[PDB]
Amino acid sequence: LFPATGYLSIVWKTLARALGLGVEQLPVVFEDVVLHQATILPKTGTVSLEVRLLEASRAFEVSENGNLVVSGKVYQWDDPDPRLFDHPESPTPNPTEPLFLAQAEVYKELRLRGYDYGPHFQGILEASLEGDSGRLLWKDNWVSFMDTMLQMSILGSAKHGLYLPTRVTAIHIDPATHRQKLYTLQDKAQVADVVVSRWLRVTVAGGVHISGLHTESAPRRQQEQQVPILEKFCFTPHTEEGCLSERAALQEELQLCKGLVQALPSQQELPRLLSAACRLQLNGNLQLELAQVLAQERPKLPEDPLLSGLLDSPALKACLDTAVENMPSLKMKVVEVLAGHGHLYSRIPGLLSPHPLLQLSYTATDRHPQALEAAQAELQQHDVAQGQWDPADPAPSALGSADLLVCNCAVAALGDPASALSNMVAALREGGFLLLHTLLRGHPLGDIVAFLTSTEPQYGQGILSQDAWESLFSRVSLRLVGLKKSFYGSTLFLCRRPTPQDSPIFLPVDDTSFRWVESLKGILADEDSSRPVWLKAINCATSGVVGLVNCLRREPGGNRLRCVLLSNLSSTSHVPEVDPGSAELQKVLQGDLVMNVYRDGAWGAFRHFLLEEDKPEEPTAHAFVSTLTRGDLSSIRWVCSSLRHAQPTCPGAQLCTVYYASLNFRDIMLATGKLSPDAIPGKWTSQDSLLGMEFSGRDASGKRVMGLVPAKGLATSVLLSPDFLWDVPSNWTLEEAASVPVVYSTAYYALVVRGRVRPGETLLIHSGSGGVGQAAIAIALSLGCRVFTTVGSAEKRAYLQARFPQLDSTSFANSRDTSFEQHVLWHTGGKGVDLVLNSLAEEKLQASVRCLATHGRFLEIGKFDLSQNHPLGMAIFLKNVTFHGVLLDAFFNESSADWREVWALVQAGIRDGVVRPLKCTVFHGAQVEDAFRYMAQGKHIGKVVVQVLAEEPEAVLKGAKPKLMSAISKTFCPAHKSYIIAGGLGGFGLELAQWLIQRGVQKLVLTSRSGIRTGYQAKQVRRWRRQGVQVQVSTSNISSLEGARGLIAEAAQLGPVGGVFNLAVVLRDGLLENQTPEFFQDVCKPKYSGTLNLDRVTREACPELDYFVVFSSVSCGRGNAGQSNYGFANSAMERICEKRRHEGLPGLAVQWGAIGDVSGTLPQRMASCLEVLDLFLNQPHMVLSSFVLA
Amino acid sequence: KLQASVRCLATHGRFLEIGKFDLSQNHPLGMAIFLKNVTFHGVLLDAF
Ligand SMILES: NC(=O)C1=CN([C@@H]2O[C@H](COP(=O)(O)OP(=O)(O)OC[C@H]3O[C@@H](n4cnc5c(N)ncnc54)[C@H](OP(=O)(O)O)[C@@H]3O)[C@@H](O)[C@H]2O)C=CC1
Ligand SMILES: NC(=O)C1=CN([C@@H]2O[C@H](COP(=O)(O)OP(=O)(O)OC[C@H]3O[C@@H](n4cnc5c(N)ncnc54)[C@H](OP(=O)(O)O)[C@@H]3O)[C@@H](O)[C@H]2O)C=CC1
Repeated sequence: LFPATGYLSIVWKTLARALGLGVEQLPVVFEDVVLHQATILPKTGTVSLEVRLLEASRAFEVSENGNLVVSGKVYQWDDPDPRLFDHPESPTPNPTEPLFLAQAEVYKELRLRGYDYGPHFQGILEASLEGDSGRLLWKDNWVSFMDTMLQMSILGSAKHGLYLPTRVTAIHIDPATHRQKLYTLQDKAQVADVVVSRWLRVTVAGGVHISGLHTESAPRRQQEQQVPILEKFCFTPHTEEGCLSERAALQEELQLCKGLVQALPSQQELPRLLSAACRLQLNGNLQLELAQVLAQERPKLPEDPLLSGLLDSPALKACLDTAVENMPSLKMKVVEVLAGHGHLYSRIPGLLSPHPLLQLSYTATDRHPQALEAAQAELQQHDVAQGQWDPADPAPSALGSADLLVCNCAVAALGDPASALSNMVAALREGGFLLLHTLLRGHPLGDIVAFLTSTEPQYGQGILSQDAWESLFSRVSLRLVGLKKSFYGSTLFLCRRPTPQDSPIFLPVDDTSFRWVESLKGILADEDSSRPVWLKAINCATSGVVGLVNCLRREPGGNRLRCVLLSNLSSTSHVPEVDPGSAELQKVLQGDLVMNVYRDGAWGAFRHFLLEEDKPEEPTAHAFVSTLTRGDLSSIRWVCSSLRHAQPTCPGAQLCTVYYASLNFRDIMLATGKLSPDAIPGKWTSQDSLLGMEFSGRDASGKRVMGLVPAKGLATSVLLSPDFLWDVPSNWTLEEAASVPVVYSTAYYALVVRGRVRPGETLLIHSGSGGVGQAAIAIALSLGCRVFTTVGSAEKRAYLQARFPQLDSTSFANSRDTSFEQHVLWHTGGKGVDLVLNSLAEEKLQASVRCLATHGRFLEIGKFDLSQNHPLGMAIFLKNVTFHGVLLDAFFNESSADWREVWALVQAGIRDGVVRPLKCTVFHGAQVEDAFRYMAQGKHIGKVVVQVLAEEPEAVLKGAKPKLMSAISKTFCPAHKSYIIAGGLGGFGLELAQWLIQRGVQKLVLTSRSGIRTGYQAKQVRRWRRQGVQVQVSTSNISSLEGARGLIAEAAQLGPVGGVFNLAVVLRDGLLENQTPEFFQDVCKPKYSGTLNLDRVTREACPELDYFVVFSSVSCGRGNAGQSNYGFANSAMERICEKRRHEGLPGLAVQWGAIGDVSGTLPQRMASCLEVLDLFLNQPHMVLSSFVLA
Repeated sequence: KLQASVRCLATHGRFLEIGKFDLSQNHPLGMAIFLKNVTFHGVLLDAF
């Protein structure tokens, strides 16, 4: 975006040229600068900005493509006053804080906010913590300097979000005093001192003086935001059976197929084929007639759920990951046989996308060129190649040796099992894999397919018994590493070509001293030897050997690494013996898999799976409507509410159940995104919903009440001060009462309190149909005034006429047009109207002002003109006119003593009968989006209310609890509980702490060996303490068990322990040869030992704990080079977390690819990281991962 | 100087104008001030 200071600079240069002076010779003054729009500089091309000056009026105007962009007033400064640039009195006389933000931290904070400034705009050398005074650079560029001024001004604002300048009351520039003020540091760099005075709304530095700067929140909505890949790190046995048993549709399909088979109906292709086969004849069915039939000639059998059920199940992903893992290289070569019918080419490439560094060379082969001729576009979109090899014959040299083979024999027909397997194993490289999908004979579905397809013997041959397949594998000297089996007899074979037998090394890796590193370091050094090196740990289930091998394999010589781990999550589970003579070790050796993990009577390895896309939901009593995507009504959905944790004792609390909640224009503007949430007065969390202003429901005591709330009133419960509650009259209905509060309260405040309306006066009430208009009309007629009202349409006119008989046909006008001015002036004899209640647009507003009579009073309740700061000719005040700015939002913040006046007025109106409920259209809670759309259309008359809960016949109900309801899950914390973040003063720790506080923690303990030693840390800590949070700094190591106990105890003082997070990390990078046992001890001490100490102490004395999060890294699992110790520590942490959950205790381990704001994966922005952390916290899996693919 | 006076106002403030120069000249007045609850009064004893 083009900086506003850029506009100022170009205007200044234009004025200097017009006067003939040079820029540095011309002290200029700006006034009433206004930025109507922001210009976006394109990457390629140029944008022309045109500046026109009106010398007579001292006005300028910048335009682009004939569109106004900037306007204001500019003129030469006749008599510069050096007194002007003297630094103002400091708002805080004595900060007395040696700490101060440096350049890096300043722009780190600004990046967190959303500002991304490059080197040329990084002009702030330092800034005081409060952000009031600092030092700026002077690179001889004016635009950079003034933009740095604006940056300094923005740095102090507590409000979050992205704010940009919109108006500047006045700017003074004096190059001479600027040159005088500049002074040099020790370096040759030139600097100037800046001072910001929020009290006087003035920013002064060098020879510049900005006053009255006004910044307006930007939407801050960027398209094409990063989309992280979410996965769950789950254990996976090598062999499984009944994989798809959970699915019902598959079972129903099986029932249908067997039913047709019985005695020799659905949309699925296979049941349709069976029905066709049985249709022609009940007995003696022709093989030809059943083989061919319309709606079956297509290769839609694979599309049948039964046949391709396993492929859709994760088993395919597990097998593919297993194949990829045991690759000496980082590149994979895969070939598909009979691809025309297999169609795996359309599926396999998609599954391997998550791997960041993997490079794939896929090639599809078929018996005949015409087969697979179709879908050539599908092949083209992927990196695949055509093929002609027919498996029966020996493989062509072109394919040669490939890492992996995929067959999909279940649908494709194989000429002969033995011959095809021989050809394949010939094609398969040494140590490669053969993925084979087939249907097992002797199973119900197997027998059913055997009865069918008898016409083609080749397919019949493909169907074989499980033991037959196993025997076939042995004959071709192929070893079955793993097997996946469906519940209906389908299966998925994964076989590996044996590698030349070699004597394997054995190295215990369970020593706590890490001295085994030297032993391993020596062995790997002997790169000449090709003997595989088998690391095996059996002493501890928490050994993180998995991460170690994952990292080591990348480093040179890592090809020889192979792991064997025994981790049982149940003590009762026995431990197999891994002695060389023991059978199990020999079996795993024959398999020759990199990862061999045994857990509770099963051999397997950890795998990555994409987790469910759906957002978790739970049944809750407290939930509030929210828009998950700002500006989209389609996203409106219910979310869990923080009200679950609340104190009923407090008299100010007065928690109330919600039955009907109304919608107002403000709610639509918020949902539509036309109104920024920050525009709502008050201190609001960044993540929250500000929908709904009024409601009506039963109090905690059951008494029916209607209430008014600043926001969050559209929910199943509201926390409200009793001052904002009225008792519903016995004759009203809770639905009716849902409309009275806001409209009547604002009408009374506008007329009686401010306008001081007297009986017999004259009024002009715009938008009579609207709720506020109806309330105002009802109030006025009671006094006995004469009313003029404007209505958009004829039906609204008729409705108002019916509702208010006293009102007359001459009391109407047209609102959408500006013709009412003539009508009012004519029917009033030209005198005008005493009182005006205006809520219309700029031109309508100007028209209304002319309607005022002498001693008139203008009541303004709109916002558009006020926000835009449109001018108002003051000549109207020559009469005794009084202009009122009426905002009801002020009461919710202060002046409650004043608010009681309006409360009494509304109560008196209610009891006297003046107050009448408006017409209501009811939408059920589940249809809230429909209500929003209907009100957005603008055809509604009266109010739109959402029936959150139906009213009971009883007048007063003892238990007013809301009915349980299902909504999206969110994370909130009780106020009384205490939370601990180990190493919370790091880059991630502080951001996580802030995120938690926004969830209402109120009691925090941050651990760090060094303690507060940076300006940013001190700034954040003091900011939090100002909000009332009880922050604490420990400096107690979690590595030492005594240290962990002390940390927990001191945390308990603030209150019961709620959650503990382990973000402590010390890293010592370097290749294995460089690593030494000391570095491993140092790296694992805060992460491995600390986690064990925290687990022990928490399980000992933290009964109320519910959150136990341990931050791991993607390097573990995925693998990375030169970070073996890091991977080991992370893997150990993950193992501890996995064990904890098995016992019912809470525990979580998160793997982050990279953090940007504070291995082929781009750094992830902090906002996305926190969102994903919330989602993870709400999920039940033991370990989760997140990263952004390059 | 009139513009300077407007800025000094606080929320719920009231502005009482008794000078008749700017009013007669019909000089502009930014309406953004009214966002803060504010009542701009045009005082003229002459009416009585
Ligand atoms: N103290 C304060 O600052 C407060 C201010 N207010 C203001 O009161 C005003 C009136 O609110 P209220 O009458 O309850 O609003 P409603 O939406 O209930 O009524 C809107 C009225 O104005 C017109 N209108 C407004 N918005 C739309 C729209 N999106 N689509 C179609 N027609 C629309 C309608 O047509 P038509 O007019 O043509 O018949 C209708 O008469 C608002 O401007 C609000 O900001 C309210 C309370 C507090
Ligand atoms: N890209 C990333 O940053 C990624 C982060 N992670 C993990 O996420 C977490 C957050 O990392 P992040 O905060 O960015 O990194 P930091 O390096 O900033 O975290 C280390 C912090 O912990 C403190 N600390 C060190 N030892 C201890 C100890 N024994 N007890 C208490 N505090 C201690 C350090 O202070 P001091 O040195 O003075 O003790 C420092 O403040 C870490 O667990 C990290 O491993 C993993 C994946 C990606």
